[PDB]
Amino acid sequence: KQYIFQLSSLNPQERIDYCHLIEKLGGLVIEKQCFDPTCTHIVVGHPLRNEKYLASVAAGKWVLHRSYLEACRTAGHFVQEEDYEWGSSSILDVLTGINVQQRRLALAAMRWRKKIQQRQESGIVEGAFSGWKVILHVDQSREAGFKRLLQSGGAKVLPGHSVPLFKEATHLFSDLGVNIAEAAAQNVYCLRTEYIADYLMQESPPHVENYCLPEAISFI
Repeated sequence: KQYIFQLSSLNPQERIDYCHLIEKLGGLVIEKQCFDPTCTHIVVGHPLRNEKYLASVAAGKWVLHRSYLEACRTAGHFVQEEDYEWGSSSILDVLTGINVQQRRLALAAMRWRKKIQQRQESGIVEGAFSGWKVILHVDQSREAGFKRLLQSGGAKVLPGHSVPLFKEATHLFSDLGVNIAEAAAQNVYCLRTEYIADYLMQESPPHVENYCLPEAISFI
């Protein structure tokens, strides 16, 4: 049990003060902007749909309201996290006015934290994409970001998209070359990239039929 924080959407003075506090209590703060899988807790000023937030959800981190740290300060130790989760009733029944997007991001973070924890309590490693073996066929501009998000949820991303890799893959995601029909014939889930984020965000998992790539539909 570890206390490794990253901070998001807070101002510099808040970050300085919170870093000081976290360190005094025996925690660590990872200062780099990019999501770091070694963190355990992220304190978020206001939930935004971005790579860092999505990766935190894929990894099942505590995604916390800053009132968590104020409670730690008072207590003089790291307190129980559940009542400070952005998606907890304790926060959401008090911030009844936040917009629908932030509510959605909050709930998704709490839901995956709980689900991943429940699975980890049963010896399943990693996060939302645990056991996925993924072939990625996307635009060079989007490639690194998709890889990082998948890896943050515990997916292995395979090198390239050659036919021999189909026998190793569970999933193939493509931007709307690569032989999709053959991958589908070899029972790979051949899906639009929107599936990845929708798997993280949706209360009930996206259904493969709706995300299936055109050449793979008959193989469902």
